[PDB]
Amino acid sequence: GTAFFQQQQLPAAMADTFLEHLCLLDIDSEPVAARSTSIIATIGPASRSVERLKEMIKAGMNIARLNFSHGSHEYHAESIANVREAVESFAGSPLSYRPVAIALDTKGPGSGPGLSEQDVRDLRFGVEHGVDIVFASFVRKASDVAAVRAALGPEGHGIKIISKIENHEGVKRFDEILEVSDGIMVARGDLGIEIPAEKVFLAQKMMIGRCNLAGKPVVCATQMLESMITKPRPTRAETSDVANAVLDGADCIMLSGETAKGNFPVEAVKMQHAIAREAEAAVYHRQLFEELRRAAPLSRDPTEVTAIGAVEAAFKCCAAAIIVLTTTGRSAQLLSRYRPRAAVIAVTRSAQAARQVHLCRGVFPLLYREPPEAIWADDVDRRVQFGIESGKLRGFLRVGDLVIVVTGWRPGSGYTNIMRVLSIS
Amino acid sequence: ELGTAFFQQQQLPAAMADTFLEHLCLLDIDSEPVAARSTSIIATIGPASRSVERLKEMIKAGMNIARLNFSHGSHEYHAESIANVREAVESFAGSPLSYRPVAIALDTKGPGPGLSEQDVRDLRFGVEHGVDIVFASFVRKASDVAAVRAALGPEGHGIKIISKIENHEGVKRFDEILEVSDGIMVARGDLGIEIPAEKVFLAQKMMIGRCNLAGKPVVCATQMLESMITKPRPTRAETSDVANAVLDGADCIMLSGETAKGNFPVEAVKMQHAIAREAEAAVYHRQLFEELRRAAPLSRDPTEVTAIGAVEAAFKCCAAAIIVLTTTGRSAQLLSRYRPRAAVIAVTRSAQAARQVHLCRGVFPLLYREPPEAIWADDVDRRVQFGIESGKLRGFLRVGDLVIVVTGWRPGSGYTNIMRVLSIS
Amino acid sequence: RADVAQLTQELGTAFFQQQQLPAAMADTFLEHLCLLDIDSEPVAARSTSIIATIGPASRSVERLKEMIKAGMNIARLNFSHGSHEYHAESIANVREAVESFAGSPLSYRPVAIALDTKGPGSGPGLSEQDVRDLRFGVEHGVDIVFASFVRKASDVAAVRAALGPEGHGIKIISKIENHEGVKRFDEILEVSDGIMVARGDLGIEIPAEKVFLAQKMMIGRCNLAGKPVVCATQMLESMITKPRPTRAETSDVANAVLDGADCIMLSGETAKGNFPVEAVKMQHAIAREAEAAVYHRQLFEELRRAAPLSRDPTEVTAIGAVEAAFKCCAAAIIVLTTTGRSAQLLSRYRPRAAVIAVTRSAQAARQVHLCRGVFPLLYREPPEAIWADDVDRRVQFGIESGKLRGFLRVGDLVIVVTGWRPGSGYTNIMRVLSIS
Amino acid sequence: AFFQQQQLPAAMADTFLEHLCLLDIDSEPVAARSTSIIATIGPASRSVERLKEMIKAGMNIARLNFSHGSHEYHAESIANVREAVESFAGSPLSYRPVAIALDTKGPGSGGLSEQDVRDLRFGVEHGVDIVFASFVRKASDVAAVRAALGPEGHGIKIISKIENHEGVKRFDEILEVSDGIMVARGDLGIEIPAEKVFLAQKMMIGRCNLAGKPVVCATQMLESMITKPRPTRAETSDVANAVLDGADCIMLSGETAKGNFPVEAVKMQHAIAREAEAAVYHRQLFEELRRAAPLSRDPTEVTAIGAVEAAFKCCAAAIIVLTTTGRSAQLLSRYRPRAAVIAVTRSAQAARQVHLCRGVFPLLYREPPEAIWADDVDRRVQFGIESGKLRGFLRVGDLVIVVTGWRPGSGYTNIMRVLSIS
Ligand SMILES: O=P(O)(O)OC[C@H]1O[C@](O)(COP(=O)(O)O)[C@@H](O)[C@@H]1O
Ligand SMILES: O=P(O)(O)OC[C@H]1O[C@](O)(COP(=O)(O)O)[C@@H](O)[C@@H]1O
Ligand SMILES: O=P(O)(O)OC[C@H]1O[C@](O)(COP(=O)(O)O)[C@@H](O)[C@@H]1O
Ligand SMILES: O=P(O)(O)OC[C@H]1O[C@](O)(COP(=O)(O)O)[C@@H](O)[C@@H]1O
Ligand SMILES: O=S1(=O)Oc2cc(O)ccc2-c2cc(O)c(O)cc21
Ligand SMILES: O=S1(=O)Oc2cc(O)ccc2-c2cc(O)c(O)cc21
Ligand SMILES: O=S1(=O)Oc2cc(O)ccc2-c2cc(O)c(O)cc21
Ligand SMILES: O=S1(=O)Oc2cc(O)ccc2-c2cc(O)c(O)cc21
Ligand SMILES: O=C([O-])C(=O)[O-]
Ligand SMILES: O=C([O-])C(=O)[O-]
Ligand SMILES: O=C([O-])C(=O)[O-]
Ligand SMILES: O=C([O-])C(=O)[O-]
Ligand SMILES: [K+]
Ligand SMILES: [K+]
Ligand SMILES: [K+]
Ligand SMILES: [K+]
Ligand SMILES: [Mg+2]
Ligand SMILES: [Mg+2]
Ligand SMILES: [Mg+2]
Ligand SMILES: [Mg+2]
Repeated sequence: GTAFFQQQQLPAAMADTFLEHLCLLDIDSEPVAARSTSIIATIGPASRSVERLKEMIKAGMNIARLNFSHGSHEYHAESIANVREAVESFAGSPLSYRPVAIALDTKGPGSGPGLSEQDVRDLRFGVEHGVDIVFASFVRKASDVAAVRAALGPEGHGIKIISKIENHEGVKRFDEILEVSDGIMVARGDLGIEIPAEKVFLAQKMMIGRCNLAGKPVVCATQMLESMITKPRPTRAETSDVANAVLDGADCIMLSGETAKGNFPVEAVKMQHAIAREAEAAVYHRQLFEELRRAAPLSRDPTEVTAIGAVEAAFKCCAAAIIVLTTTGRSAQLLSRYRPRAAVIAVTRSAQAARQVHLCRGVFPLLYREPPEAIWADDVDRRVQFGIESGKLRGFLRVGDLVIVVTGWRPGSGYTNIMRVLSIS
Repeated sequence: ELGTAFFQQQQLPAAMADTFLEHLCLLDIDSEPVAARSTSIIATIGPASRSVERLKEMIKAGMNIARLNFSHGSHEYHAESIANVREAVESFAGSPLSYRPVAIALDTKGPGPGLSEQDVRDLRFGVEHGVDIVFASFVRKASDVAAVRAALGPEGHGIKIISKIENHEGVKRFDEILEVSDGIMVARGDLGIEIPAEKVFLAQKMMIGRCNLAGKPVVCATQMLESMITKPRPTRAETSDVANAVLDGADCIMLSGETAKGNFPVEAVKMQHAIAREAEAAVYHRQLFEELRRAAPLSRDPTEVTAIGAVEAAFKCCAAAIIVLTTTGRSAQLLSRYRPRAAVIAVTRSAQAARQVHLCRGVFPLLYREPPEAIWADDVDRRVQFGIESGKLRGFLRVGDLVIVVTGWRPGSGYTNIMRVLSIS
Repeated sequence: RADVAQLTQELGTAFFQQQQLPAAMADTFLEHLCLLDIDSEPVAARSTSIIATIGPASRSVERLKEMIKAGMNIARLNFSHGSHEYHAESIANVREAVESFAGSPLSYRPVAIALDTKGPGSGPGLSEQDVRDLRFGVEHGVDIVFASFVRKASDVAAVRAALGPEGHGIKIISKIENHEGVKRFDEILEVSDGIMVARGDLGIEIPAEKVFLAQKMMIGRCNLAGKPVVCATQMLESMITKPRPTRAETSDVANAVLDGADCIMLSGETAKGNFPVEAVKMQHAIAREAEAAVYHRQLFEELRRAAPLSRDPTEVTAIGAVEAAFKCCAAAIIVLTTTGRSAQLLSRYRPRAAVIAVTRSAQAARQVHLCRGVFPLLYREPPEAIWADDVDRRVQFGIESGKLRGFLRVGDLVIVVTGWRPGSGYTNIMRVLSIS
Repeated sequence: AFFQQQQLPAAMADTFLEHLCLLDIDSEPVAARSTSIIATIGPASRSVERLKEMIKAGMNIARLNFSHGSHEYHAESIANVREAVESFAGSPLSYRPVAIALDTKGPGSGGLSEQDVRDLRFGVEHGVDIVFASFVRKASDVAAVRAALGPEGHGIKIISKIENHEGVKRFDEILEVSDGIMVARGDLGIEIPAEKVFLAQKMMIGRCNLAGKPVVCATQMLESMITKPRPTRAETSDVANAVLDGADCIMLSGETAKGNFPVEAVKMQHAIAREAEAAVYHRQLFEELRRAAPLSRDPTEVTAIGAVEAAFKCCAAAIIVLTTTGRSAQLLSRYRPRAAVIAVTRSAQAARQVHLCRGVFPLLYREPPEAIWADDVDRRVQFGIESGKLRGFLRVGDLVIVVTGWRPGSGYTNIMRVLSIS
């Protein structure tokens, strides 16, 4: 229909140049796709209530950040319990349940040269309380990441390490840091004090570009909607900053004081949701996909080969979604790195992987709770149907839509190798 | 994993160039072709190429399609040519390494305002003798194709009609002719008399471009190696002409007097084979694939969606082949339209489809004759392994190679919707 | 490397490490982003003009002299507040501060004066107060009018009529502030000299989360049309009370420049804030960094592909001059202009080289601040008897001012743009000159 | 009507594939034929009357093959070429210069042979414009040819013929010291597998286009025309594809030296080249040549790119350039403008030699001098305009780009002007 091609900035998407793409952006072209950039909300006195946490989950919070610069271990254990209680209050409806990750943001090294003694204790607390992600403060070199990994011990091997780049040395040694990290946070607060404030946008754009090239998550952080700590509506510069972080290629956007201590935590999450959805439709996928493909090296990994084939197929048919089965999140991450317009619906039995895949743009995790079927092919089919039923309930899919289904040839992680074109019935 | 030697062969340095100009600058006479020759060779049968022993040498030299020119000879003469071609082809059924299907094409005498009485009788002879293709002479409009289609009686609807464009009217009404034809022949002999000789290259390049855009076979014909009718080696202009027809995008190249009446028919076939193999490696796939992708409309047909995903996947891993199961040849034709560097190995139970897919560049037909398995998934797996084992025997594949496999979700033509990445064991 | 190897040997590796030149040479936009370097210092003069709103914090002659030194190019008078007497005094103070630097013609910096109208309010068109304010503007010789709440082409015709026959030279910049203005943008731009993306009212008239789409669309269309576009409101808002801006504010300024804005604006930050000079300095610092980060390779290619073929010799000369400047990394393009039009046509192709515009018109010298990368030089000498000698003297004045200000050094290449006869509309010559 | 001619619908296409789809046999060429024709002189093309017909048919360069004939034979060929060329000098606005090229016998089983030293000396003494040096395998072979030409042969252009595997492999070092290259497909097709010659041709043409140096495609282009009045379909395709590849010149050997249809062979190359030049996809070609040409601080190079960009912006009918050595015209030619490059020169030798550069139309200036240098420059520009109008290149209302310098003498081109005709 003609109505379909007028929505989600599709006239601007078909433009032959980036300049013509800008000229065709339309304020009346409504977003249809689900919001793909994850929202990280910092927990604090304004967002610790179990009832308030339920509202923030409904507003779109995907990752709850625990800032270990404030409060004791007892305070953070209560924050974790409250987040889990609010998240699990929706588990009674499996088709709409939204996993929420818990990230531990370290206090940092301070005047020390590396991992502080308080950080070693906090990291151990994180492993004992089952946190999903660590946002490691003031990462300056690859050995800082190795120290965090060692402090997590053998029980914390599955925790994702997102290195925070906060100073000149971190920016200069970025490549070596990214190589050993799971992802990066552009920590603009400290970065804007360590380097001239007028240069922060260059460091942000460079780091986002390099993370997009590497296929690793990147988070944009600090003062994105700062005035909403006290005001019900943000400034024109703040809405612009959120939109531009998404357009730059950020996988996640963050709220700090806006959700930790402000008077509008739910509204700040709703505002980031609304802006991100508009900005995602305005992405010039024609150039972005071409450049990501051209820059990505040749691969003999079947998961990577299936992912690029699936993303190409999704663009060819305007697929509503790519449904992928994943144990660790890796198959969903490899689809996400090619920035499809189609939502990546990731079905997993791992509660931890379901929480962690929020780090990857456009990955919508679905936690499958049913025990395995005796026939493996039936178990695979039941999970694909669960993805379809959840997608229909949530508005991602309708009867008549085309979907790309990504699975593997045997049970266990690492064997994705099949892409299938399915019509929704 | 692959080695530096791998990346020096098949013009791979020129393939990785960022511009067409740099691609030309990187072409290397020492970079040897490795892929099997993908442009089919059509040889005209006549006194110099009619004997069974001569036809066996032409099949070994690379002849894929035998052309019967109905402008000369009786029905009895042509029936004997067909019998000799079939005897020569079937003499290799005892060795899978040497057996190759060979299509039989009937080239009509021509028109009068429309279909001549002789053409009606010759087309009826074609249906009765089971020819695979008709090269329809002097097609000037869509109704000329409809007349040929109607003359293929109740038994010949599966015969491919390749319209020969031989005059100004055929060039001017090209779009309406291509729409109703299975493919086109650029009949340069008559075209060069009907329009100024210096304009034939424009008509050739335009028709090849439009056929490539439509995904329909196009044949370049007449005087390609003309001097080889009396000389053992061709001129510099003749080798250039063959290479440029392949670079232009021709699916097939043809020999007329060179094989029908000349003194060196086998050498003419060998020369076209040698040039086509060099020219195919020199194709600038980076721009070709991007432009075919951009110009092809969005599609909701699962065969078309699977085909572009499979070709994208094959480029990502430098796949040795794309193995496709096809009953009519259509799934192989849709892969061929995206011009993959990987060979398209088409496994079919239809002897007719196996001969006809020689019209599509890079399609290597394998005729499967095993009785059908009771469990359909087992019959599919047996055909995929048949394509892998044939590929290993013929030199296309080795253990450790990656192949893309294209199949559908249920039996019957029209359901192709699956692409898998397999590692050869 | 082959395309820059000889010039790298000649100009040095240090030259090619500055002004984001490694990012400029990238083959893709993604690689361009990956190569942006916080250690790559800007060298070129700041090309995006700064509009500062005049008020109690920036009205004194001494304060205005510091703002001119900090980088203010256009002084905005907001007619929503203050009487005609108040605004006349602001104009006098701006002119006194500007003319305090006239003693040195080789370094004099012109400053434009813009009148921002109160608006229609609940009315359907031009209000009676706006008619009186526009007449005040003509009588006091303002250079630009920022017309509030422009909704259609007839609104700009009403502003033009209210300026009368004596205000024909004043530039009309239409402020787009509501849904109707965005929807009828093409008809408004066609009859306006330029556009202001008035984000304050726009963010109340349409959903706040859609303002960035309207901003990017309007900037893109103005860049395609070759007409000035201003980004306005809350760019450095927190600087009204704080000495340093937020991370979102610096990002907003940088992104407005990267989007393609010709001008950026300060409202409360300069009119009533505690750090007006620091706010101007911050916009100057961010704009210089962002201008160097522009991906000229794609921008120039797209401006050429989208611009229609032209038989206008000024337009043909402009693209040839910008192409020549990129080929040699020219320090500047020196252009002679009567109305500013030849400089505007060079500016539309977004050269990295500064466009040094030599003019005898004091008004054109102030108005060309609306065009990105145009550095006006007011030539005060009387005409030579031989016209060709007069042209040569003006080109030499541009070279001498360029050397004095640091734009040009001995050994640099400059592109010189002139015409074949006196009078506006005859630019048709491009020359490559080596600075001695 | 303007936008339907010279393959302009195909020129405006957004992709190369769409460009091919839009090529039209009814879209007539309008621009003058840009690719020069080299005709080999022999028994079929030696008489003054035959040479006059070949000049009218489009021959730009006369090739003397020193593999056959004595010095006396070649001196007579040169005299006949000059007599035929000068028979048209009475009309200066339409006079067409014709270059004379000496093609050496080669080294045989040997570097520079003793016969080649004598033949090269003969060339200098008889004022030849170009040397086609046979079997060039390395840079020292070019240096030997240059030394054999002596101090009097400094101005002669050396076009190195690449005829074997070593020449192809050491191409970069050969091109660096040569004025241009000839893809000598005859010997190349015997030295390397015949099926690989097209790769060597396309690579050498691409590298010469990148370097901004002339490249000639040679041998068997219209071979069947030695005995037949019309060429084969492969031969017309070969000529068209050499032009599309980027060849500056195309050549005729036996077709003009000994064949029965020498004039018809020249006419056929002219007709094909004109059609192929209009089919060039300038949108991609200019972008790639512009991107790949290095950044430069040479004012002639800077002015040249600015002038070609300006010509494309206004669909300029021509770029008129004043040149002493041909260099300013060569630097414009390297960007492959659609606009004809009309080169006004006083040097008769430079006028003959610029036929090596595609799209350069030499005009030999023989009008009385002006006392004021600026008036003399203006008069040469008006001469280019008047010759252009007479020859059909220009009409009243057209826009032209004019390229001049700031002072007399070679090396000072730095000005580009947009001029409206009449
Ligand atoms: O993304 P990951 O971690 O590699 O998981 C993908 C795996 O999921 C599957 O699709 C389903 O596997 P399970 O049945 O073990 O859940 C496998 O075939 C595939 O290897
Ligand atoms: O190319 P075609 O003619 O559409 O045939 C493709 C068909 O081949 C298959 O892969 C195998 O089907 P069959 O078992 O009937 O041969 C189907 O799943 C698919 O629809
Ligand atoms: O940019 P504008 O307004 O067209 O002015 C450009 C004009 O300036 C000149 O360079 C100099 O003209 P004047 O001598 O009148 O100042 C003209 O040749 C040219 O037409
Ligand atoms: O192309 P070349 O050999 O550099 O010649 C270009 C020269 O021709 C001119 O345009 C005219 O010079 P002359 O008057 O000496 O002929 C010079 O200004 C310029 O330097
Ligand atoms: O769509 S883009 O051409 O323009 C942008 C605009 C932005 O405002 C920000 C980012 C991009 C972008 C980022 C990429 O990595 C890329 O490969 C292409 C782009
Ligand atoms: O590889 S190409 O850019 O250059 C060619 C060169 C030829 O010599 C011939 C054809 C092509 C070509 C054809 C296409 O349809 C296309 O989409 C791209 C190309
Ligand atoms: O340099 S760009 O490709 O990427 C941008 C990135 C932005 O962040 C913003 C704008 C652009 C841009 C704007 C254009 O009009 C254009 O023609 C090209 C560009
Ligand atoms: O696609 S092109 O127009 O771009 C070029 C660009 C170069 O910079 C060089 C050559 C070409 C070219 C050459 C051909 O033979 C051809 O068939 C097509 C081309
Ligand atoms: O720690 C942080 O998030 C910062 O400095 O922005
Ligand atoms: O019939 C043919 O093949 C021709 O005319 O070229
Ligand atoms: O008036 C203004 O400038 C606004 O609303 O932004
Ligand atoms: O000498 C030549 O011209 C050849 O060998 O092609
Ligand atoms: K912290
Ligand atoms: K026939
Ligand atoms: K106002
Ligand atoms: K010779
Ligand atoms: Mg910090
Ligand atoms: Mg025929
Ligand atoms: Mg307003
Ligand atoms: Mg030879």
